[PDB]
Amino acid sequence: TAYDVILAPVLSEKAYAGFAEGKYTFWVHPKATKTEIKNAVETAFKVKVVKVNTLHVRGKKKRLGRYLGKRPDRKKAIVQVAPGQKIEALEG
Amino acid sequence: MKLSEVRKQLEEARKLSPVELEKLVREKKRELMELRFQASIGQLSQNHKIRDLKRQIARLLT
Amino acid sequence: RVKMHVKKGDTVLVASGKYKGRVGKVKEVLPKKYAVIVEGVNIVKKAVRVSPKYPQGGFIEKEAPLHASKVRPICPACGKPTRVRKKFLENGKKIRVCAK
Amino acid sequence: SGKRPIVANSIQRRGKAKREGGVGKKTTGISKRRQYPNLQKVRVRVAGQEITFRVAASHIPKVYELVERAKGLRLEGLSPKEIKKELL
RNA sequence: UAGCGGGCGUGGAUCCCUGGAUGUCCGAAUGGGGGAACCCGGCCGGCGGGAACGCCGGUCACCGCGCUUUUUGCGCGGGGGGAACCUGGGGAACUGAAACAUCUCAGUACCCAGAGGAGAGGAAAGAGAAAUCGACUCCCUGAGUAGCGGCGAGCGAAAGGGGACCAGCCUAAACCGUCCGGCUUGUCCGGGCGGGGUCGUGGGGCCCUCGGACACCGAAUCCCCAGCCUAGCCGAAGCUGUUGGGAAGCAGCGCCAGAGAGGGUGAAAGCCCCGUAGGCGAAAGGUGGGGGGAUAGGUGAGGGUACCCGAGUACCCCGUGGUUCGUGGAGCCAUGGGGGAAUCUGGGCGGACCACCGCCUAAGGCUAAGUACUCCGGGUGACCGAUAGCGCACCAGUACCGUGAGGGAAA
RNA sequence: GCCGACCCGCGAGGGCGGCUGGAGGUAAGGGAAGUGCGAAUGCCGGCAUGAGUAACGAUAAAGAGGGUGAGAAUCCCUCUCGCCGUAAGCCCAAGGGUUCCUACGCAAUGGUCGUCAGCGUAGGGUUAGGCGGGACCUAAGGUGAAGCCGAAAGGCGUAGCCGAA
RNA sequence: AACCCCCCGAAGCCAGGGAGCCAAGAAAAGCCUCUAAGCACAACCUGCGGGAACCCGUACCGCAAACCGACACAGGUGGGCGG
Ligand SMILES: [Mg+2]
Ligand SMILES: [Mg+2]
Ligand SMILES: [Mg+2]
Ligand SMILES: [Mg+2]
Ligand SMILES: [Mg+2]
Ligand SMILES: [Mg+2]
Ligand SMILES: [Mg+2]
Ligand SMILES: [Mg+2]
Ligand SMILES: [Mg+2]
Ligand SMILES: [Mg+2]
Ligand SMILES: [Mg+2]
Ligand SMILES: [Mg+2]
Ligand SMILES: [Mg+2]
Ligand SMILES: [Mg+2]
Ligand SMILES: [Mg+2]
Ligand SMILES: [Mg+2]
Ligand SMILES: [Mg+2]
Ligand SMILES: [Mg+2]
Ligand SMILES: [Mg+2]
Ligand SMILES: [Mg+2]
Ligand SMILES: [Mg+2]
Ligand SMILES: [Mg+2]
Ligand SMILES: [Mg+2]
Ligand SMILES: [Mg+2]
Ligand SMILES: [Mg+2]
Ligand SMILES: [Mg+2]
Ligand SMILES: [Mg+2]
Ligand SMILES: [Mg+2]
Ligand SMILES: [Mg+2]
Ligand SMILES: [Mg+2]
Ligand SMILES: [Mg+2]
Ligand SMILES: [Mg+2]
Ligand SMILES: [Mg+2]
Ligand SMILES: [Mg+2]
Ligand SMILES: [Mg+2]
Ligand SMILES: [Mg+2]
Ligand SMILES: [Mg+2]
Ligand SMILES: [Mg+2]
Ligand SMILES: [Mg+2]
Ligand SMILES: [Mg+2]
Ligand SMILES: [Mg+2]
Ligand SMILES: [Mg+2]
Ligand SMILES: [Mg+2]
Ligand SMILES: [Mg+2]
Ligand SMILES: [Mg+2]
Ligand SMILES: [Mg+2]
Ligand SMILES: [Mg+2]
Ligand SMILES: [Mg+2]
Ligand SMILES: [Mg+2]
Ligand SMILES: [Mg+2]
Ligand SMILES: [Mg+2]
Ligand SMILES: [Mg+2]
Ligand SMILES: [Mg+2]
Ligand SMILES: [Mg+2]
Ligand SMILES: [Mg+2]
Ligand SMILES: [Mg+2]
Ligand SMILES: [Mg+2]
Ligand SMILES: [Mg+2]
Ligand SMILES: [Mg+2]
Ligand SMILES: [Mg+2]
Ligand SMILES: [Mg+2]
Ligand SMILES: [Mg+2]
Ligand SMILES: [Mg+2]
Ligand SMILES: [Mg+2]
Ligand SMILES: [Mg+2]
Ligand SMILES: [Mg+2]
Ligand SMILES: [Mg+2]
Ligand SMILES: [Mg+2]
Ligand SMILES: [Mg+2]
Ligand SMILES: [Mg+2]
Ligand SMILES: [Mg+2]
Ligand SMILES: [Mg+2]
Ligand SMILES: [Mg+2]
Ligand SMILES: [Mg+2]
Ligand SMILES: [Mg+2]
Ligand SMILES: [Mg+2]
Ligand SMILES: [Mg+2]
Ligand SMILES: [Mg+2]
Ligand SMILES: [Mg+2]
Ligand SMILES: [Mg+2]
Ligand SMILES: [Mg+2]
Ligand SMILES: [Mg+2]
Ligand SMILES: [Mg+2]
Ligand SMILES: [Mg+2]
Ligand SMILES: [Mg+2]
Ligand SMILES: [Mg+2]
Ligand SMILES: [Mg+2]
Ligand SMILES: [Mg+2]
Ligand SMILES: [Mg+2]
Ligand SMILES: [Mg+2]
Ligand SMILES: [Mg+2]
Ligand SMILES: [Mg+2]
Ligand SMILES: [Mg+2]
Ligand SMILES: [Mg+2]
Ligand SMILES: [Mg+2]
Repeated sequence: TAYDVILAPVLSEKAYAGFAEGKYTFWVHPKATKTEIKNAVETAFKVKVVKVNTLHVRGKKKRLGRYLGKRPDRKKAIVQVAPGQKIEALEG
Repeated sequence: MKLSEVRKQLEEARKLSPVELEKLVREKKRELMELRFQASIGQLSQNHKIRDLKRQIARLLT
Repeated sequence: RVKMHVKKGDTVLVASGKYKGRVGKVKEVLPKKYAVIVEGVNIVKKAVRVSPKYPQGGFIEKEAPLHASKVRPICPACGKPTRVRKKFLENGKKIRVCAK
Repeated sequence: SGKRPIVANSIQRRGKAKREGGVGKKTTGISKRRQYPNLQKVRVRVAGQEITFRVAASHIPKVYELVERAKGLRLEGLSPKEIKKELL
């Protein structure tokens, strides 16, 4: 149970913005600590994280026909990898 | 058919076994993640690879 | 379950309506609708196509599924009710008097 | 309230005022009302501890009789409420 | 639920029944908190470099009963929910009386606690007039009778008779053995366990005399089975013309029937399809004395003895409730206050009371069936057919409306 | 269902014909009822009248050139003009809950118009040891082991616990 | 780029300032101190070095067309700045 905190990378000009610097932001699992997003991405991309930042993404409400919706909630965490390091895995 | 084969071989995970029920699972999951990363970027996934994996793991998790 | 019936991928006569008489391989059976496909009702869809991909998609006079009841299965003597008979082990379907 | 050897709730029963002969007729004014257990505290010795006892005057005795029963009863080791539980 | 993108199935996929697994968070909600679905911990393990940080597995609420050396502990149980039914505690008013107060509405509405596939009640201290009946509950009847009643409005039994169902048991006390502790060491006193005992033609204890074991009776408990429930499966007999967009219509000649219920198929089908009659089926779970077996238990006659036979109880009086009974000649049952017995030369009842005669054995408990209901499944309708029928045939207890309880559509 | 100048009936009705409709209907003779509506300031729905009428929600106020666009008084730009300026500007808190930013778009919403929008579709967007709150404290108050009281439900209540601008 | 002089100047700051008055003006933790049990190889205290530091909010509106008023309603809405 570890490739479970990491969900998928966030893909957005703004996400990319910080690849250049040391900053990889991705969708984590909503109940994850920063203490865990850490030991997670650490044992997952074989880097050292010096800094995790998080924020919830209250899910917007879409709709269709009369049927009135509500998209699921989320939690970007954004990791600042030890100096110099990188994650080719993401740098496409 | 995918069942019979794997599951039999899966108690066959009994050299080391629960330890391996486990080890295997861990590896299985990294695959799922690698797989849904490929999934999200689009230009690297073809579907059921996903389902099939998740369920390996439900079985593995047994 | 239960949704099962008359035939399956095989050979069949159509005692229907438009194609009363015609005989053919049932290239299709969908039970959720209760409808088979032979080469009977095959009407014309003026339609370009639904999905933009593959620019052109066909006026194709494709095979319009049938009420699975208007077709009957068939052997040496053509078109028979089906009987079910048990071998020495299993279940094979003899016909109005023949077999298969 | 009620409990103890006693076992007697307060019951409610109506008090009906009448105006009359007996020897010409006899008439009224009825109306409900509560009717209580005469009920008193019974402090009492019993092993160590003073144990006490909300109970019906009518049954004060049964307590004393039940203090007796308990001479022939094994108890000490700090049990003030518990003693009472033990009685009967 | 089409589509985009991909897969799986006679190496029996989907799917249906059965058992298992997993089962975040909240909710009795139980480690603590809290503004339900959030927050914060202690302990023992584990994870990361891991002490600080975080996460993962386990565990920690409270109450009652039992066991345990006070205790710390250990086990068994409780908590919350449920359409209606049921039982106990509490309990109205409109209204009726053509005002109204007794009375009525009604022990209804409701609130509360509890019970459960039911619940209650239940083996006579009974009935009530026959030297009769013989637990309880339910239906018919008795009977709108007997009675109750500002004898107004109204209310309104029982016994008996016909039915359904059918079943009877355990104990307390004397008496004996025991173990424990209290002490004034006593042939005792008390508590616990065992035995013994369970009734009204009175019964039991104890003491004498006698034939009972191999007698037979036998569960409401337990064991096996049948049967049933939860998936299923088999199932008879038709083809050609013909009008038609379409036959199942019309026509011609056939056949089936333990099946001519019903549904569908391009319209109007026994023979096309699904069924129907008839008949078959369970590895697994549930049910199951209906059949069988076993165990717990149970069963004798006479004589003497006067030891025992359920206490703040009977009983009496005061205050009330129940009953057909509204204080009435007012018993019976129940009980808040006061006084307060006896153990069969005992007690209770038979409508004040007394005498006679007769009935029954209070003050401990348990007991199936017959009965009630309908959230649930099915079957049927001189039941509805979208302003009807459930509020809802439709994504409805929704939208919307209200702080909230709550109201509540349309389609 | 629509039409009829025909037929029968005292009448409520029935019949016949034509057109629509497109899958049910139900003699003679009987049976049973949710059985006949014009009114209930009736209930539900539809649609009228008033009437192209009153209004278009502060009398702070406009004008022009250019652009966009099928279409501009009404959108963008420019210049001129006017109004607020202890506000009609700016930052907190509450409540609100994606209304933020882009891109495409105008059926409806916008009291006119709309190319615009706070509107429709889609994608993005909210980063904290140090700000605020919690792993701190206590207030009224609440809860509440003990304890007290109450037919039941429950009431009061110590320690403690919860509770903050 | 310059970033300098002079003046006005708070109700804010120093803050637990001062004076007068009567109506006589929260608690608890932090913090400091005292010791008890217990420990004195601990443990507290100061410095330095290395390490560790979670959870929730954070958009936007906010005297209003985004809150309360069925409405882009002349109403209503606490605090700060307000040349
Ligand atoms: Mg929207
Ligand atoms: Mg046909
Ligand atoms: Mg005293
Ligand atoms: Mg007395
Ligand atoms: Mg398990
Ligand atoms: Mg839970
Ligand atoms: Mg909790
Ligand atoms: Mg912790
Ligand atoms: Mg740990
Ligand atoms: Mg190490
Ligand atoms: Mg425990
Ligand atoms: Mg011992
Ligand atoms: Mg319950
Ligand atoms: Mg009832
Ligand atoms: Mg009246
Ligand atoms: Mg009247
Ligand atoms: Mg009247
Ligand atoms: Mg009651
Ligand atoms: Mg129950
Ligand atoms: Mg029954
Ligand atoms: Mg019962
Ligand atoms: Mg009972
Ligand atoms: Mg008896
Ligand atoms: Mg009785
Ligand atoms: Mg007799
Ligand atoms: Mg009168
Ligand atoms: Mg009455
Ligand atoms: Mg019967
Ligand atoms: Mg019956
Ligand atoms: Mg015994
Ligand atoms: Mg004795
Ligand atoms: Mg003895
Ligand atoms: Mg001995
Ligand atoms: Mg015995
Ligand atoms: Mg023997
Ligand atoms: Mg037997
Ligand atoms: Mg013939
Ligand atoms: Mg038919
Ligand atoms: Mg079978
Ligand atoms: Mg069978
Ligand atoms: Mg039976
Ligand atoms: Mg036997
Ligand atoms: Mg025996
Ligand atoms: Mg004798
Ligand atoms: Mg008395
Ligand atoms: Mg008497
Ligand atoms: Mg009375
Ligand atoms: Mg009376
Ligand atoms: Mg009277
Ligand atoms: Mg008498
Ligand atoms: Mg009494
Ligand atoms: Mg008499
Ligand atoms: Mg006599
Ligand atoms: Mg039903
Ligand atoms: Mg039903
Ligand atoms: Mg309706
Ligand atoms: Mg309608
Ligand atoms: Mg329904
Ligand atoms: Mg509202
Ligand atoms: Mg017609
Ligand atoms: Mg008919
Ligand atoms: Mg009839
Ligand atoms: Mg009517
Ligand atoms: Mg009507
Ligand atoms: Mg009318
Ligand atoms: Mg009017
Ligand atoms: Mg008009
Ligand atoms: Mg005018
Ligand atoms: Mg005008
Ligand atoms: Mg104006
Ligand atoms: Mg002016
Ligand atoms: Mg202009
Ligand atoms: Mg241009
Ligand atoms: Mg242009
Ligand atoms: Mg142009
Ligand atoms: Mg001002
Ligand atoms: Mg929106
Ligand atoms: Mg902004
Ligand atoms: Mg528009
Ligand atoms: Mg407009
Ligand atoms: Mg408007
Ligand atoms: Mg434009
Ligand atoms: Mg345009
Ligand atoms: Mg434009
Ligand atoms: Mg910093
Ligand atoms: Mg924490
Ligand atoms: Mg007290
Ligand atoms: Mg506190
Ligand atoms: Mg340091
Ligand atoms: Mg911000
Ligand atoms: Mg305003
Ligand atoms: Mg509003
Ligand atoms: Mg406006
Ligand atoms: Mg103001
Ligand atoms: Mg100023």
